[PDB]
Amino acid sequence: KYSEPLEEHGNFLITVPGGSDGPSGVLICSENYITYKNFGDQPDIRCPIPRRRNDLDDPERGMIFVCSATHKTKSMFFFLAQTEQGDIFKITLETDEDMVTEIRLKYFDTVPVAAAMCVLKTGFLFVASEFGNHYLYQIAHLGDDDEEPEFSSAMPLEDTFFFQPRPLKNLVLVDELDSLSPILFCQIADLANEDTPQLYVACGRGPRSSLRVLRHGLE
Amino acid sequence: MTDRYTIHSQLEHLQSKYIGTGHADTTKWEWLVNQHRDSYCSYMGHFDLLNYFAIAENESKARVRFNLMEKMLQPCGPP
Amino acid sequence: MFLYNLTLQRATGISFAIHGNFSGTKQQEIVVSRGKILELLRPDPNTGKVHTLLTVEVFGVIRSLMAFRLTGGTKDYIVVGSDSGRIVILEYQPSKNMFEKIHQETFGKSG
Amino acid sequence: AAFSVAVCRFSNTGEDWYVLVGVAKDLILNPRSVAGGFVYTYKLVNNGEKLEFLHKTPVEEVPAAIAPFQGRVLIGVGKLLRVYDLGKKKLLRKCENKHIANYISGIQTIGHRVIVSDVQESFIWVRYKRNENQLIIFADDTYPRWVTTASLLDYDTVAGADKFGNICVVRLPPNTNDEVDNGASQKAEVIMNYHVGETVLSLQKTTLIPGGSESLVYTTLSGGIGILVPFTSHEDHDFFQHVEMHLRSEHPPLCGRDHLSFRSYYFPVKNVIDGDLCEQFNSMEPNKQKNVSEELDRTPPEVSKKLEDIRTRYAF
Amino acid sequence: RGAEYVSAREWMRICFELLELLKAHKKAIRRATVNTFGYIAKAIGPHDVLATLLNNLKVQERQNRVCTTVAIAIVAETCSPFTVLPALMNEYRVPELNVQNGVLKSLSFLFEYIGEMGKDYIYAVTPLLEDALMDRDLVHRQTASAVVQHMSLGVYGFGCEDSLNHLLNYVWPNVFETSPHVIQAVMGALEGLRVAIGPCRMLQYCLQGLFHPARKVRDVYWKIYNSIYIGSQDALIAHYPRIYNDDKNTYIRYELDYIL
Amino acid sequence: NRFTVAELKQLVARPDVVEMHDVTAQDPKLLVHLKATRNSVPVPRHWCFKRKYLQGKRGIEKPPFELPDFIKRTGIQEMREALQEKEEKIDIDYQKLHDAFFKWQTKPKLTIHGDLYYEGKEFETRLKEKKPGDLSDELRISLGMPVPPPWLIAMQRYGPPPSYPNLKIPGLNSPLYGDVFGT
Amino acid sequence: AKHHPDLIFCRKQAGVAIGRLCEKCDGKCVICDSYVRPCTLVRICDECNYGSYQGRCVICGGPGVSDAYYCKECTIQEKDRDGCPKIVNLGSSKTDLFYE
Amino acid sequence: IPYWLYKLHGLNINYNCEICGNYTYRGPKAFQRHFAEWRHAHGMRCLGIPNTAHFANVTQIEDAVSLWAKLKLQKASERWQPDTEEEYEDSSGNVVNKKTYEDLKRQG
Amino acid sequence: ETIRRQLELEKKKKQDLDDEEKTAKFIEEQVRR
Amino acid sequence: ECLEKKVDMSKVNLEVIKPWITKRVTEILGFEDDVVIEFIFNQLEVKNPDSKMMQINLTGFLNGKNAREFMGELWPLLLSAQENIAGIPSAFLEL
Amino acid sequence: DATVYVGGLDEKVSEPLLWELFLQAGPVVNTHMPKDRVTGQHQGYGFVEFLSEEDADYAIKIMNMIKLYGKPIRVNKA
Amino acid sequence: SSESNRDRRERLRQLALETIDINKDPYFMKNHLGSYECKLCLTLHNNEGSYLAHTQGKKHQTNLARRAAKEAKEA
RNA sequence: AUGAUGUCAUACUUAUCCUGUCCCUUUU
RNA sequence: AAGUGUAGUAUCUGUUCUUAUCAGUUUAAUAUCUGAU
Repeated sequence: KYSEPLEEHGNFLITVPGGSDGPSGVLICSENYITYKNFGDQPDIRCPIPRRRNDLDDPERGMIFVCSATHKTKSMFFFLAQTEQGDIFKITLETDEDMVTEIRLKYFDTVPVAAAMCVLKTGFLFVASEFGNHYLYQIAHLGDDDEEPEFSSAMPLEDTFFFQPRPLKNLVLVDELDSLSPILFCQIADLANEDTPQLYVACGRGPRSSLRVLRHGLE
Repeated sequence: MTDRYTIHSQLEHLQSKYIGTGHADTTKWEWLVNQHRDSYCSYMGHFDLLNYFAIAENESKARVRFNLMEKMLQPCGPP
Repeated sequence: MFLYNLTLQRATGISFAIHGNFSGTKQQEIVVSRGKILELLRPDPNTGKVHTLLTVEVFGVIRSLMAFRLTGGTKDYIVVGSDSGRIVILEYQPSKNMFEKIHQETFGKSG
Repeated sequence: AAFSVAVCRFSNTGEDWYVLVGVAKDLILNPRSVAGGFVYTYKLVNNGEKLEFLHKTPVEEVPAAIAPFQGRVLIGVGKLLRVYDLGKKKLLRKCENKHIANYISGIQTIGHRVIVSDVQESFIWVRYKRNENQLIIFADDTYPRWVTTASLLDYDTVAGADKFGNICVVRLPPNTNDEVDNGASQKAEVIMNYHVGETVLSLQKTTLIPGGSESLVYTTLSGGIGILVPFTSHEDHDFFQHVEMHLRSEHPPLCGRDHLSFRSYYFPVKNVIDGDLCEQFNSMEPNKQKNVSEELDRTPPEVSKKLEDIRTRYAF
Repeated sequence: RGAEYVSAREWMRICFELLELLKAHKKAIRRATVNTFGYIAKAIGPHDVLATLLNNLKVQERQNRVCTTVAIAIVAETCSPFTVLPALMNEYRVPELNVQNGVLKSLSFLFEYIGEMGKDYIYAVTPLLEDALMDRDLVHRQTASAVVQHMSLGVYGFGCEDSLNHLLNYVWPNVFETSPHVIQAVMGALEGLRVAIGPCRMLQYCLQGLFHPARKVRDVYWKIYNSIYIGSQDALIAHYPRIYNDDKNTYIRYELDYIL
Repeated sequence: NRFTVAELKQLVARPDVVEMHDVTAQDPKLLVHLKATRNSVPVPRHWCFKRKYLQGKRGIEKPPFELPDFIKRTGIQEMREALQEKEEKIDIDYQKLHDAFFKWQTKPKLTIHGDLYYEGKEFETRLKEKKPGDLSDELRISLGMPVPPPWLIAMQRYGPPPSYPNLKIPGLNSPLYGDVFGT
Repeated sequence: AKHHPDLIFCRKQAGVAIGRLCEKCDGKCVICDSYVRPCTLVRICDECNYGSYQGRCVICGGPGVSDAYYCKECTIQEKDRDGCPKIVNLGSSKTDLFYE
Repeated sequence: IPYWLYKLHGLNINYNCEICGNYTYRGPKAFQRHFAEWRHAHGMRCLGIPNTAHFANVTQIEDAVSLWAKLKLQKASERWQPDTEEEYEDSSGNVVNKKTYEDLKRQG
Repeated sequence: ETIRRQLELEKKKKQDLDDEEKTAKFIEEQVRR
Repeated sequence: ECLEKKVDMSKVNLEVIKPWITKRVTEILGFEDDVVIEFIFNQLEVKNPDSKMMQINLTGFLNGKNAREFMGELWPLLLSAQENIAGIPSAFLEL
Repeated sequence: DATVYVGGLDEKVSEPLLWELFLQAGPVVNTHMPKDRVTGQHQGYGFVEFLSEEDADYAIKIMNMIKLYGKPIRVNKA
Repeated sequence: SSESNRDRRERLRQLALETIDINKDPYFMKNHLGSYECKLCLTLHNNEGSYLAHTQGKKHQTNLARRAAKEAKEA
C-alpha cells in the first residue's frame, strides 16, 4: 500500500491506536530519535532521546528504545518506553484535529534494564528484565502534576535535552519475582556445616550480581 | 539498451528458489555470506543463544538485536 | 549410559510478555514466555503477590508472543510463534486449567 | 579483564595454597584483540583471608584456563598448553604443547591425562608423561562442539555442554593406546546426546539428597537446574522407552514441534529419556492415562509410582 | 477374522493357490493378496509361509514380482521377525541375481514396515548390507540404498549410530553414479542418514566436495549440500567450520568465539 | 591466471593433502582450507577412474554369503540345505531363535566415520603398529616357543638393531610379559 | 513420483482444505509413494480446489472417496511440511492408454 | 596399433620429471608413478630431499628446499627451557635459560 | 511363545521390586543415622 | 544505455507524448495500428515504470533497430519532461 | 645390498605373517613371496627390499635365525 | 508358463553346461550373481547364449598365444 | 591390455500401468 | 508349449585415430571438436 523511507535505521515500532480512540500511525524508534509518521498526508514529527545530565557514559554510544507499552484508556492514551539506560520515559501523543501535533516526552521514572513491560489494569506495571529478578510496581502518579519538565517535539534544540534522573517518584515496588537467571557457575556441596548440600550458584549481570546459596526447602 | 539478457526461465528447470539453497558456481564469497547470514539469523532466533552471546558484553538484549540486524548488509565485504 | 532428564527448577527468565483478560473474566492475566516454557500469572490486586497460576512446558522455542481478541468478545486468545513452521492459536481453559489448542496451521519447514 | 581463576598448592612450595588468577589487557569482542596476558599470583594467606599478588608472570595470547597437574599449573595460552612451575618471578614454563586447534576453552585435570576442550573443536584427551615431561594428544572427538563447560565423568568418560545448546558425553574405548610416542589417529565415540533446550554452562553431577544415587546436576543460562540420573535397570529403561513412545503421540506439545525434533535440534539424541515429557502422565487426561496404561500393560497409578520412584531415588 | 475353521493343510493349500493370484494385471489384487498372505501367516505359522514364499523363482521381474518380498515383510510384521530374519539371510546365499535382489528388497520392505522394532536387528542386518554394497550389479546397489533409507527412517532415536556409520561407509561411494534409479535411491538414503545419522556427520562427509574443481564432482556435491540445507537450516550454523579471514573479507564469526 | 602447484603447496598450511587437479580449480585456497579440516572426509578415487566404480570385480570368484555365528549357531542353514536336498516341517525351536536374536546377539566390527570404501578394499589388510616385540600368536606358535623370543639374544651379540633405536629389549635393557616381547 | 518421475508437483502455499484420494489409489502415500505407516494429514492448496477442481484425487487425479494422509517416512524426514503436492501435470501416463 | 587405447588410457601425454632425474613420462599416471618411484627416490636421496606427502609431486628443485625448510619443524621441538631457578632474587628474579641452568649446576 | 517371556518378565519385575524394597529399607536406615 | 536511469511517468503529462509516439510508430511500423499505440500508452501507465520491459516489448513489436530508435526517442524526452518544472519538454513549447 | 632373500619355509607362511616376523627384527619395506598360480601354494622363498642397506644387513646378520613352519628361515644378501 | 519358464531356464543351463564340458572351455565361469564370465575374453554374459557366443568375436586365443610363447621360448 | 561409437537382440528397477473419457468445445 | 503398455539402466556381436605441428572452445587435466603449415 505505502512505502516511506526514514532518515536512519530503526529498532522498534509502536502502533498508535486509531479509529474512535486516538489517531492512526506508527511511532518508530531509532538511534537517538523517535519519529511519528502516520499514514495519509500527516507529517513526520521527530523527538530525540534524552540523556543523563553529566552522564559518565560514552558520547559515541547512542540510545535505543529497549521496550515500550501503551496504556489505552477511553479518555486518552500514553506510552511508557524504557531506554538503554533503563530510564522509563512517558511518551504522550499531542494530536491535532486530524493530524499529529507533537510528541510530548517526560521522565517517568528510573527502572532496571527492561526486557518487557506490561501496563495492566488496576494500576500495575510488570517490568521483566533481561537479567535478575522480575519487577511489579504500582502505578501511583500519572506522570503529570509534578515539577518534572515535559520535552515536546515542538520544543527546538541545537543539542539534546539533558535528563534529571531521580528515584521512583511515580511508582512503588509491590513485589519482586526472584527467578534466579544467568547462573554463570554452580557448586553443589555441603559448604555449610549441615548434611543437606547447598547449591552455591552465581547469577547476575554486573550490578545485579547474586551468589544464591540455594537450599532445598521452604522459607 | 542492446543487452539481450532475459534471464527468467527456460524449460521449468530445477531453479532453486530457496534462499541459500546453494549451487555449483557458488563462489567462496557467496558461501561465506550465506553462512554469516544464517548464523546471524540463528543467533537472533535462539533465546538462550542470544542470552549467552549478549551476556559477554554489558549491552542489553536490544543492543545485540540492533547490532545483529545492522550486520546483515555486507557482513564479509564488497565482492 | 541411559540417562533420565529431571528438571528441578523451571526457567524463571521472561523472554516474551503479554497482558490481557485471557481468563475470560474481569481479572487481567499476564502471559509470560520463557525460553522453553509458558506461564500464566494472576497477581493479587489487593495483596500485590504474583502467583504462578499455570506453568506448561512448550517443548519448543517460543520466538514470538502476540495476543488476540475477536470483535465483540471478552476472552483473549494466545498466538504462539515457535521455531517450527506451525502457527498456533491457543485459548485458556480455567475449568480444566489447561491450555487448549484452538487452531494450528502449518506454514513451512522446521528450524 | 579477568577470564579464569583457581586456587591450589605448589609442589615446590609447602602448604601455601596460592590463588592463580588470569586476566587479559586490551581485549575486544571484535576479532582484532590480544595485546597481552597476565597471571597475577595471589598469596591468599593469614588463615585463608589475605590475598597478595606477589608474582605477575605475563601470558602470550588470551588466557582462559588454569588448573593443577602433578603439582604444576596447567594453563591455556590461546592454542598452547603450558605446564608451568611456580618460580620466584613467574611460573617457569616447565613444559609446552602446541597441538591445540583454536583456543583453550576448558581444561579438566585427570589423575594422569587432561581433557582439553577447544572453542571450535571438541574435547581431546592428552597424556602428560612426567618422566619425559611431554604432553601428547592421546585421541580426539569425531563431531565438534562449542564447549562452554565440562566435567570428568570417569577415568575415560567426559561430559561437555555446547554453546549451541547441547550436552554430550564421550567415553573412551578400552583399546585407547594411552602410551604414545581424519585429523588424529585415535578417535572416540559419542555415548550420550540430548538437547538441553537452554544453554547449559555448569555440570558437577555428584550426590544431591543424602541417601540417593549420585547424578549430574546441570545449570542453564535461563535459570534452570536439572538433574540427569542413570537407569539402573534394563526393564526400567524399556518401561521408560514405552512411556515416551506413547506420550509422543498421546499428549504432544502445543507448539507443534515433535519430541524427536525438539530433542535432536543441534545433534541427534543418544540414550536420553526426556522425563519432562514423561511428567505429563500425571497431568494427562483420563482417556490418555487409560490408553497409556493399556499400551504399557500396567496401571496409571503404577506409572505414577514408577515415575515417583526415580525422583525419590535420584533427587530430593 | 475367523482364522480357525481353516485347517493347517487347508491354509497351506490356500497359500499355494494364492501364490498364483499374484500374476494379475491389477494392483489392488496384489495388495489384497499380500494382506491375505499376512493373515494366513498369522493364523498357521511363519515357517510354512516363509518356505512357500522362498520358492519364488521370479520368472518375470515385473507383474508383482517383488510382491513376494512385500508378503515376506507383511509376514514379518504379523509374525516374529526373529524367525523371518535368518531364513531370509540364508535364502540370500543363493547364486541367482534375481533371488539376491529379491532378498534385498524384502529386507528393505521389512525394515520399513517394522520401524521401531528394528532397534535389535541393526547389528544383525549390518554385514549383509555391507557385503551387498559391493556394486557387482546396479540393482544390488539400488536395493542397498533403499534398505539404508528404510533403516535410517526406522531407526530414528533408537540408538543405531554405529550401524548408520557402518552403512554410510559403503553408501558414500555410491554418490558417483549415473543410474536414475540408483541416483534417486542414493539421494533418498542421504536424506534418511541426515535425518538419523544427523546433519553434522553429513556435512563432515560432504565438506570437501563443495569447492571441488571438477564439473561433475562439484555438481554431485552441490546436490548433496542443497539436500542437506533444504532441511536442518538451523543446525548448519555450528557445522559451518571456521574459515580464515581474507584481506577484503572477514568470514570468521568472532561472536561465536565470545568466551563468557 | 592459474597458480602453480608448487606455489599452492608453499602457501598452504597442510600441503600434504594437495592434488594435481586442484591447481585449475576456481578457489584453490578454499579447497586447501577445507581439505585440512579435522573430521573432513575426502572425495573417492572415482574422480579420475573410468570403470564406473563397479567394473572392478570382473573375475573375483566370491563366496555366496558368510553368515554370522548368531545365525550359524541357530541351524537355519543346515535346515535350508536339508530342505533343498529333499526338494531339489522341522520345527526346531522358537525360544531358541528368540534368545539368539536377543541374548546371543554379537556386535560386529563397525567402521570409523571416515571409512570411505575404495575400489577393491579387499587386498589392503593393514596393521596398526607392529612394534619390535609385538606380533601375532601364529608366529610364536609356528616357532613353538614356550611362555623372551630367540631373536632378542642376537641383539646382544650383534648389538642393538639399527632401525629401532628406541627399542627396549627384555632382560638386558628393559627389566617381557605374555606374548609381548618388546617395550 | 517413483512411478512417474516426469510429474510436476504444485508446491503451492498450504490452505485449510482437506483432500481425498481416488478409490483406485486408496491408501497410497502422496509423497513417499508407500502403502503403510501414515503420520499426518494431507493439506490442499487454495487454488488447488475451487469448484471443478474440488473433490479430485491428489495423486490419481480422479474423483476422491477416502481422505489421504502423508507417509510417516515423509513426516519424519521433514518432507510433509512442503508445498501443495497436487499433481498439476499429466503426461507419460494414461496418454495412449485411451487409444488401446 | 591400439590408438584408441593410447588416447583413452592416457598415453601420448608428455611429462618431464626433474625430481625423477629429469626423465620423461608418456602419461599422467606415468607422471604420478615417476614422481614416486625408485628412480625419483634415488634422485631425492642423492639430492638430500627426503620422502613425504607434500614433497611428493614436486618438480622444481628450488621449491623442494623451501618445503623441506618450512616443514623442518614449523613450530615444534621446544619442550621447555625456562627452568633455571635463579635463587639470587627468590622473590622477583628467576628468569634464566636451561643452558644457563646447566651452567650454574656445573660451575656454581 | 510370548507367554513364556511374560511369565519371566513378571518374575523379573517381582525380583526388581524386592530389590527396590531392600534398597529403600537401606536408604531409610542410612537416613536414620 | 539512456534507459538505465530511473524515471517517473507520474511527474509528466501523457497527451504531449501521445501523437509523437503515434507518428514514430506509423513511421517505423509503416501501417496504421491501434494495438501498438495502446500498448505503448498503457506501458507508461505505472507511477514508476521500467525501461527494460518497454524496450523488450518494442523489440517484440518493432524489428529491434526501430525498437532501439523508439527507446532512445522516448527515454530522453520523458526524462526532460520529468526534469521540467512545468512537466514537459522543449518541443511542447515550440508549437 | 638393501635387497635380501629368505627361504626355508612351508605353506604355513604367507605374506603378512612373514612381514610381521621381519618387522620384529627390522622394518620390511617391500616383501614379495611369489606363490605359483597353478597350484596355489607357498614356494618357501621370498625377496625383501628394506628401507635401506643398514636394516637389510642387520636383518641378514641377526634376523637370519627364525624358523617358519618349523624349518629354519635363513637370510642371504641380494 | 512361469514354472514352465523356470524349467526351460534350467534346461538351457544344462545344455550350456553340457556344451561347455564338451568343448572343455576354461573361460566359462559361473558368477556369484547367477551369471557367466569368460576369463579368456575377460567379459560378462547375462544369459547362457552370451557366454557360449564368446567364440566368434574377440578371438583372444591369439592374445593367449603370446603368453604361451612367453612361458616357453621353443615352438 | 580397461574405453569411445551406435542399427540390432537380452536381464533388470521403479509395490509403474487397462473401462479412461469428452462434466464441460457448443466460436459462425 | 501365449502376455499389454509407460520411462531408464548393462552386459553381448561388426567398424575407426602412429598425422608432424600452431591457435581457440572445452576438459580437473586429457580427450573430442573447430581454422592454418
